Amino acid sequence: VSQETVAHVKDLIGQKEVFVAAKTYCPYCKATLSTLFQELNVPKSKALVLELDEMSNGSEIQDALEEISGQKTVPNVYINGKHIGGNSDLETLKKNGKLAEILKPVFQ
Repeated sequence: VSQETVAHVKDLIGQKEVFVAAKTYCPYCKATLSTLFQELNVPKSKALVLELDEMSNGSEIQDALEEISGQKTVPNVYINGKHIGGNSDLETLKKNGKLAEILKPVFQ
């Protein structure tokens, strides 16, 4: 993956306060999105969700994402331009109480 693609994906990542790279027919992508938007009431106007398998450039976005973080799996979550991880990481932070404070400024 090119440095220009890498830079573009970083730009995508930091546009909105919540970023999720997901795919359709992905059980834990669904779980992640439900946690964020249905359980925790994150305003969708403050989020960018990419469905990579719907995007003609979906495959290179994912490669760029792996380059940036080393994560190969979806969902891939960033909050405030900072890498959260996948559904397992999100769930850890949810149970920790850390997620609520992480999201605090999204409700700002």
